[PDB]
Amino acid sequence: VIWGTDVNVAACKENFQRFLQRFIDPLYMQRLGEINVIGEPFLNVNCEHIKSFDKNLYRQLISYPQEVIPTFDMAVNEIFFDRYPDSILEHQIQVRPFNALKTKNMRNLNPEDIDQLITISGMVIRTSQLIPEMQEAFFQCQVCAHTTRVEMDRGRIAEPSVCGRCHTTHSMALIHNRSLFSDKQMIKLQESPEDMPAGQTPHTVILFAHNDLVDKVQPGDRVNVTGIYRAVPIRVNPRVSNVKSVYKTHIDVIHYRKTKLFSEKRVELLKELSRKPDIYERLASALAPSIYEHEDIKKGILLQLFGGTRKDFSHTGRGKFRAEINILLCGDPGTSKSQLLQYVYNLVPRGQYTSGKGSSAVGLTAYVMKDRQLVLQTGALVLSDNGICCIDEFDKMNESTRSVLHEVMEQQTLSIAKAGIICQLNARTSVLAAANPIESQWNPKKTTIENIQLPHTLLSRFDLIFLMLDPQDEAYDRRLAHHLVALYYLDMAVLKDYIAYAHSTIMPRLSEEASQALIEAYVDMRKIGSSVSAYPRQLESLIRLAEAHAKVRLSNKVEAIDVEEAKRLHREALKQSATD
Amino acid sequence: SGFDDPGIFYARKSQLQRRFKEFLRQYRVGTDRT
Amino acid sequence: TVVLDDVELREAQRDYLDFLDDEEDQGIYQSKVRELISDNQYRLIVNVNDLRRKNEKRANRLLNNAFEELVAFQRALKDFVASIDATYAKQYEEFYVGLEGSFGSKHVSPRTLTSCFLSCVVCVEGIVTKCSLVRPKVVRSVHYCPATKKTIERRYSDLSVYPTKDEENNPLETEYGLSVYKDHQTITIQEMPEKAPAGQLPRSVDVILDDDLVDKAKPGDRVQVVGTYRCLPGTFRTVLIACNVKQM
Amino acid sequence: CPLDPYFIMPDKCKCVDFQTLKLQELPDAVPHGEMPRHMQLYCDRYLCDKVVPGNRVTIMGIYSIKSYIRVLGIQVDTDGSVSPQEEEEFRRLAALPNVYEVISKSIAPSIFGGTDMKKAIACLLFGGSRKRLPDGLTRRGDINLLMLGDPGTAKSQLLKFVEKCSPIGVYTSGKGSSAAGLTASVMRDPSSRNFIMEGGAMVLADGGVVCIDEFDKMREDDRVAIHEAMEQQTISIAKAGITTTLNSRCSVLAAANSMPTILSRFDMIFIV
Amino acid sequence: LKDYALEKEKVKKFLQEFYQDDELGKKQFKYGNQLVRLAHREQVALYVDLDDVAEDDPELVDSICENARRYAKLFADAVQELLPQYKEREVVNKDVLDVYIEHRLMMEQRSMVRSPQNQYPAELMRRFELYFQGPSSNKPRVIREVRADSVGKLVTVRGIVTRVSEVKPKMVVATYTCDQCGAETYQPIQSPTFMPLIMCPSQECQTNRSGGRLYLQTRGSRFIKFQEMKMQEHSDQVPVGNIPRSITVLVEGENTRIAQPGDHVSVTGIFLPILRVVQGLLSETYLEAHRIVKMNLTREELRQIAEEDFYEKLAASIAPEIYGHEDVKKALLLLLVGGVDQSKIRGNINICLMGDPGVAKSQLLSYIDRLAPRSQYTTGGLTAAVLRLTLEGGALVLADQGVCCIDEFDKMAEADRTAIHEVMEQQTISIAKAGILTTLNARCSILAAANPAYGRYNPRRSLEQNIQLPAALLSRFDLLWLIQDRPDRDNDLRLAQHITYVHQHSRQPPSQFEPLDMKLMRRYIAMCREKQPMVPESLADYITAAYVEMRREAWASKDATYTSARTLLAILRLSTALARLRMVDVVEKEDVNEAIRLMEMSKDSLL
Ligand SMILES: Nc1ncnc2c1ncn2[C@@H]1O[C@H](COP(=O)(O)OP(=O)(O)OP(=O)(O)O)[C@@H](O)[C@H]1O
Ligand SMILES: Nc1ncnc2c1ncn2[C@@H]1O[C@H](COP(=O)(O)OP(=O)(O)OP(=O)(O)O)[C@@H](O)[C@H]1O
Ligand SMILES: [Zn+2]
Ligand SMILES: [Zn+2]
Ligand SMILES: [Zn+2]
Repeated sequence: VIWGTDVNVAACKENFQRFLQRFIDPLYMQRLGEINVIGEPFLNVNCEHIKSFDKNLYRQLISYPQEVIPTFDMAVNEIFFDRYPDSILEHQIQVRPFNALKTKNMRNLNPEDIDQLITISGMVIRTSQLIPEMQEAFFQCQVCAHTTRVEMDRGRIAEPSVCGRCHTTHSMALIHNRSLFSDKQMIKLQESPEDMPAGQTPHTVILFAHNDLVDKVQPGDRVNVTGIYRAVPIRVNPRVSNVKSVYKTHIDVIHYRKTKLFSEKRVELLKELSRKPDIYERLASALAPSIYEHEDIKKGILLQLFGGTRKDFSHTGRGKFRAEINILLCGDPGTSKSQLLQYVYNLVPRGQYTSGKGSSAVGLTAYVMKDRQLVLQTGALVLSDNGICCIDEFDKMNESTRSVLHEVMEQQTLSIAKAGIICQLNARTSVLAAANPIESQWNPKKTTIENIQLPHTLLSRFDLIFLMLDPQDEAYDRRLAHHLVALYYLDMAVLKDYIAYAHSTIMPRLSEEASQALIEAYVDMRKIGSSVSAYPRQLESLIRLAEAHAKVRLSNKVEAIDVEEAKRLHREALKQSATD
Repeated sequence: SGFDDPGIFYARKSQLQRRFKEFLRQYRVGTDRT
Repeated sequence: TVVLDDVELREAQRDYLDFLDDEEDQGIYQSKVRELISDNQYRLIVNVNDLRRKNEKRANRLLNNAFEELVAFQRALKDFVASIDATYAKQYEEFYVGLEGSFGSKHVSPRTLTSCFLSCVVCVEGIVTKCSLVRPKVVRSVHYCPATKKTIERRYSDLSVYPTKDEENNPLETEYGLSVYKDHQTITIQEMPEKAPAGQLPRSVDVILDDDLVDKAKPGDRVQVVGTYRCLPGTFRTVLIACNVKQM
Repeated sequence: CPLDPYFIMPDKCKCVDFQTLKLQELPDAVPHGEMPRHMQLYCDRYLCDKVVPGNRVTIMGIYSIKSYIRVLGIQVDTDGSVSPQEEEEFRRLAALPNVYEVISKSIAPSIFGGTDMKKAIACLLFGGSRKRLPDGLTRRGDINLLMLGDPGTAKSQLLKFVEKCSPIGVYTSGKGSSAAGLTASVMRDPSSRNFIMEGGAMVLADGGVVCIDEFDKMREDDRVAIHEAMEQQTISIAKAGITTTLNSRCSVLAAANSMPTILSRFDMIFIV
Repeated sequence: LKDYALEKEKVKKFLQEFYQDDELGKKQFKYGNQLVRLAHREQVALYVDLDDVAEDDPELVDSICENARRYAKLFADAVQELLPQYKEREVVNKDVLDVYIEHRLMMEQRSMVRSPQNQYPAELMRRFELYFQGPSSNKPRVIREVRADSVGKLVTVRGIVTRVSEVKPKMVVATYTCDQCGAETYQPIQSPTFMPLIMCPSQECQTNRSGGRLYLQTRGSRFIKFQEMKMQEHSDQVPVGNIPRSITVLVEGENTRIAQPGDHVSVTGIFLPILRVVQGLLSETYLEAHRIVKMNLTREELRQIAEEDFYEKLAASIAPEIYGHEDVKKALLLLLVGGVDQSKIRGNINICLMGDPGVAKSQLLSYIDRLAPRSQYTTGGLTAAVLRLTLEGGALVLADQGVCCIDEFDKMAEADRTAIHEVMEQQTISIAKAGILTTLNARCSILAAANPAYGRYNPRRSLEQNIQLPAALLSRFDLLWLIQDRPDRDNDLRLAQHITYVHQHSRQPPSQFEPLDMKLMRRYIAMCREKQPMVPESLADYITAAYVEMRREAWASKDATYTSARTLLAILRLSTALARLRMVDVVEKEDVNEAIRLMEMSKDSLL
């Protein structure tokens, strides 16, 4: 065996080659045919299959990944020289294993795991251009043009310092383009923040795609990266050979996995309680228990959590539909709006919290910045591409920001003309905006536009405008206080799993009952407004709400009850916003 | 803290030394009878 | 660059004192030093084989390593004499160790005394041919500086050279009484003429004697000497420092 | 690290035995009328001291230059050292009844004025027998002749002839001026300031013949040594008590004109 | 002066033969069992109590303390020697390092005398970490007391973590392979930097002279967890005339990740020099970490507590030289004791002060900071930062349930205004220098102080008309007190009389109750923190009755008086805070009423 290891080249190759041919879910030889037909010589492998097939080889694999992988390549190439012995390929088959060790708490990583293959889930934050890394430097004498090359002198390139033909002093200068190069794109990735237990100090690591798997993942992608953990010294000065006793560590990526749920008991349990007739009311009341005397608002945000079913309108040429729900909660200061956003943001997965001010630390926009790599820093909206962005003080925002919010609400994407090029960053978020009335309190008889002073277009894009006020009712003050002092002296986990499963599995589809009910609702609203009348945007909101309400019941189809309650809440939002 | 130096620890001439070593110890003289 | 403690020498010095501490045992060496105190000499004689019996390792160390081991032993001897009698110890600046008994391979002859025994104890046997006059050799010269009112020393030991002026160039007048001198004589041994092949050349070995060992030899004496064979400063002349001489 | 000066510490400076020797080309191997060359021999470990000058030996070593040899192995001619045709001629020669007369006549025809001295020289060249007595002592097999009289007579040519004729023929003079001279000599080489023993002509010609011009003019120490040398074929050099003995079993042809006790020990003598 | 081999046997005896009666009086070789765990790879960090050595050899303990580094190596090698004895199982080859160690041992066994170089470093025969724990006798030492005299010794200290670097791998033994002879070369490392080896000193390449060029191998080499931190003197340690002093501390191995900035920790370890030449060499010092622990009267005193005017007397003792403002002085006292945080509740009592310059405001904060057991003073750094690569906590973090007095509050940067908003909201500080929202537990009470712009306050101009702060942020404060420079010739004359006495006496005029020593005050506070009074539900009825009454007054008021559930919760904090002052574990109606009185006065201050 190679020194300091338990690794036999032939036996490991034979065992791996045996695993390729002999497997129980044989799929490896089938995708070998796909690679032979397609010609893409990279054969990615789930390492857990090797664990199931042979844990010792899997253990042996992880211990010495750099050494075992060439054996794996030799196994597959000879298999390709066995299966499809004749073919044409620009390079022979490679392998990109993945999904081996879910020690994904990058905050919990140790020097014990140096040069051991690992996979971790995280969100790529910053990227770069593929670094042209020199690997063989052609050289030419200034005196006699002596042609020579130096090949892979251990990262650095050894200067000749003396010619070979005329043998003069140092005259052989490198020729850049004649030199050989490879691609090494550097990538900076943040540890998956939801996965972290505390999150008090989110972790970031550098990654490198060397000559392969380059540029395939753009910033903001929450993916599982699999590669070899690696550490290197750093010279105290470039000129001197002294180095620090501490090594900065990075990853040489091998595979990117773009990214069942729970066990049978949870799906059984959530399906059991879904059958409760008042699950919609219980879940609404159960949502945010610290709140008191708010049910319409709780139901609306609850429908926003479930959201409408994803709809692919590519065939229609109509563009992407805003399947997500955006609700603006407008109410007096001290009315629990901030607590509602914090509770939802804390509860919700892959969500974000920001404030309308530009002083918000996260920032609701993405823009370039130089280290001096002019690299793009993302935004909370782009970060919450599928999550929920809880925006506080939405009334106090800049017009440039308001234009951005109109765009993403109109498109669920953000267009940024970085440098000169333009990029459309998808943001399919659910926007939980919170605004407060201008002046000390909300002046009655003044419209939301008057008392918040925002464009009619942008506020109209919000499917729901929930108006809440603190009434001047001492009984309400008395009951609220008793509720608080009662609190002075269902768990969120089950509700979170319910919503996640409903997102994952249940995708409500329309019923003609829902179709006719919605059409009846809109024309009734049109007739009421015939004498701020009805608009087809209101129909779209009613469409989305019924999808969410159907998703709440896990019916997997939109029913008339979804339409009826959606119209009820839509009228409640109208009643809350009614002014005439 | 730099105040002490740890000691570094750890045609072919050693091959030739082995050749002499096997020669001296393993060289056989005489015959099966003797 | 000033030594503080030597654990090995500490143990070796201790072990010798333990060996010389012959009270619970048969009392032979305690009686010897008591006789040495009464007889006023300052050179104990020791059978090496008894040292092997009490400590084979130390005896091996003594034979293989001479100069260091004896110095520890002399230290143990001087303390041991000081234990039995402080004032008698204080009479003499130092004390000496005499080896005896069987020396397995170190018992050689001037023909067979090769350079391999350098810095090893050797028990040579032969005949004394050349003898030099007794001479007193300075070892520790003591000087006084009336300008500075200061007294200094300078050992020589194994080591223009004589200091006569202060570093300030003040005169230094020596202190003869304070200084230390010791009689010193050189002789030469050869193989016994009867057992000496004519083909081989003569192999004559020098010997250095000091203190009471000076006059305990004459030419034409069949003598066994035990000592430490050492080189000299410079192809280097080599001489044997006698630790004890006996006339067989 | 004081600069170039450094202090050697003899306590740890391990050493080994050391010895230098001088080796000369054999009298057989030297070309006719040419001086044998000399080579320094360096023997340090147990190989050193195994030999004394006057031993016929063969060495194996390393040719080296500072010009000398580093010795690695020694073989000493403890005893002994020829085409059949040469033997048959020699057998034929002995078969001749007048081989005595042929040998006597054929030796020195160039010189004139020889009568039965040729015969004596012949018998000297053959020599007697180095007998071993039953007691174990040995008697000198050599035979030594002395020529006294006219230096005008060309006996020097006869000495030059016979030494060339002898298998081991060394021709020197009693005033030969060699530092060793005829016999051994111990002298402190001032270059190294150490005693270097050197063999003289007699020991060099061991088993051979020695031609000595001006034998009357032997050196005083040479005069002392020649007594035992003729009487015992052995030069004894004394170093206080131990005295090395060098073997010189060489016949002696002496030339002179006019110490007298040595003349009693000569086997034979003739006047010019 | 002492043979380490002899000391090596004593510790080996002590390790193999020390035991203590564990739970249920189980006679157990505590270290021996850990040795069994260590041989099984079940333990890595082996913390050693020195008091166990003190149990049978206090002389050895002092010798250990006199040179801690030496005895640490002795203890480590003793464990290295005794590991095969306690080995009973051959556990699985945990990580490459064990199997690489085993392969190294096999080749060594495949080799008879051997040169010292051709043998593995003892520090490569490792994966057991060894540390000590300071004796109870050696009291914790103030940082300022630790000087060059105590270098080369083990000591215990206490302080506050100002900053910690991220965990990084520090090399222990560089490993290389010869280019030609293929022999392994080792290089233990001591200094924070070093030069990599080039030519292999192995015997074969040494003899062959084949130009064997060493090339490092990370797999061969051995690393260790390693982070850097700078503890700071505790507030009590520093005299009033002095300032805190930092001590770099190097945490390594298992000890890492055990602390955060602002943690009031206690560290035991060796104080040693690091050389990152007049009459000797000058070299920076540090404290090599071994153990880290994150820490938390007479009868007449009780009679004084029983006095009904006790808290009133204590209130008078808060800046007695500051004539008047006694109701405010009471409010400051409530802040110092804080709330209860029953379950949770935000027991912090953030108080904001506004008023014209020259009203003892600045002086009041200074007295509070002096009186406060743990406190920070700032003007407006305040928040954390990522220095360039270390988390450096701001004064808000360094409060850590103390109090962050903030003068010049109105002139704070608006970014900091947002930051303190989070602090009062969640008691946490989120900071993102590199877009990384690192969150720090900044639990503390905030005592703010500001003045109206454009000179003195104008009652004709509304609140926030004279001050440039978000009105919402003002509502977040538990109390907000206004001070106005009303020229009141008599009261102003009374203050002038007070000042002249102080000039003529360097003391305030003799009050009804003399002020008490600040230590006595802090002792009472510490006793008050012991209590966590509860709220009986009967009190809730009256509490709610009072709340709706004042809320009605707010509706009656033309200007909204910020009454909300926030106001109710603050009243709950004050009442239970008063209950702590009473040393009574039940909030009284009296406590509720007084809190409402202060609330009303704070509202009345808005007049
Ligand atoms: N209807 C209600 N039910 C329960 N709690 C309430 C209600 N109204 C107010 N509260 C309480 O009042 C306090 C309001 O705090 P919070 O900061 O969330 O208010 P907000 O209205 O979002 O404020 P702002 O608009 O000024 O940011 C919280 O304690 C909240 O629990
Ligand atoms: N009510 C008071 N009682 C006693 N001394 C007072 C009072 N008000 C002000 N002083 C004295 O005023 C002097 C100077 O003003 P002071 O330091 O109190 O200003 P300040 O209120 O902190 O002002 P600012 O916040 O504008 O800097 C202080 O020495 C303090 O003793
Ligand atoms: Zn050229
Ligand atoms: Zn020097
Ligand atoms: Zn080598």
